Amino acid sequence: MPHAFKPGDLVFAKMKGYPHWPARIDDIADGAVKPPPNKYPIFFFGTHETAFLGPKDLFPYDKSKDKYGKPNKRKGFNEGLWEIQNNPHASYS
Repeated sequence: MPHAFKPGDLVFAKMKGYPHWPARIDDIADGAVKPPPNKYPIFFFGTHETAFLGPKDLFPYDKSKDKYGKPNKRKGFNEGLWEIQNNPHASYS
């Protein structure tokens, strides 16, 4: 039975204007900017961008990969697919 989202969780994350995108829930570093309430820090594989999203835009990676885990013309996407499959917990700084 599912829990709330926690840092380390792998997802596809949905932003307007973009396809469902390989991502993870990030930690917040000591001293770093906190997200707004009820939002999560989302790290997008491939582009290495961070956005703040709520659960309605977060789809568990395992359940959704068959649908969303296919190659895409969009910049960074295919790099993103490799990262989430091959080293999803790596430092990408």
